[PDB]
Amino acid sequence: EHPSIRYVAHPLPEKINEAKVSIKAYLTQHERKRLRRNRRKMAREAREIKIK
RNA sequence: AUUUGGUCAAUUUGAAUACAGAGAUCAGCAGUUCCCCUGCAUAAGGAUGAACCGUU
Repeated sequence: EHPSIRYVAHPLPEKINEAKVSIKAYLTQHERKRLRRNRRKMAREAREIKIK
């Protein structure tokens, strides 16, 4: 009686606090190139405007 | 045997003015892409050095 034979326990499964390591999203070479092209282009444009 | 291939435009007109029709040439530098070298940063990843003992 003091420990019941009848019941089956389903105790709370303790979830471990997994540290969210934000994933290093990489770039394709092409993507990188595009980025380089665009930022640089923008800079150039700015220079032109700020020199014209 | 004859003849067409033959109308300057433009402007001022209500034929005159025009007269063929209105930038060139030489030279820098930067950017764009790709490559190579060099220095720095960023990540990652090595390799290695340095006397001598440490911490409740």
